[PDB]
Amino acid sequence: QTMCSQYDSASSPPYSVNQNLWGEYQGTGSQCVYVDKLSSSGASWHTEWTWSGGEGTVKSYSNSGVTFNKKLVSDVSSIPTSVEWKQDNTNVNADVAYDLFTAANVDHATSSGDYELMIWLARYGNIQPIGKQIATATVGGKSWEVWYGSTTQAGAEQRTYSFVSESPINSYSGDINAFFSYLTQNQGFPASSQYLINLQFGTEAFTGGPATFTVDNWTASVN
Repeated sequence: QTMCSQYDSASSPPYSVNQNLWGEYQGTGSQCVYVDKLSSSGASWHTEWTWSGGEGTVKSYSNSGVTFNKKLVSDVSSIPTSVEWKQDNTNVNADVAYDLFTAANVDHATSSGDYELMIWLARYGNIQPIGKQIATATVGGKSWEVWYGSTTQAGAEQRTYSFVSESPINSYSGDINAFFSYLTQNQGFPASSQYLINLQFGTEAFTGGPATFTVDNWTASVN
């Protein structure tokens, strides 16, 4: 499947590959997502993009996602995931990251939440997470810079926690629940009153290109 319009999705329950150019009007360029292999066991895809203008603003977040029974973070047993990706052309402003949202209302829209947990496997150019660094933590046998900041739009505030690796991690696997556990015990995260409502992985593109982001394989589950 080749997807080049603003919003498109291809799915094979529980996996999906999504073209999402939500910040398209902030600049000039083009981007398509190509499904390489999509089945109930995992997703393989790539995206080629070129964006100019609106420096510092995200133009898109093409990604692969997984559907699951939404539940309280405190009730989550494990969130196993694995991925292998590659970036062709690093002279760009972009990041490679997992994006998870939680909300006090299980019926909350999945495009945002009360809290957002981001796990950056790579950072390119001059971009940086929202807020400021508040710690460095060891999660899953790896060291991460812990960033925290908030944003407000249309009357709703979103608190974002970002775990950033020092250098690119192209092959990664682990239990994402370990990050929630850290937040619950070390940053007062309200795990017993927040529902996990979305889990995605992809690349946020700001400016630069032509560039190609490739996901050789991606798996994820919420138990």
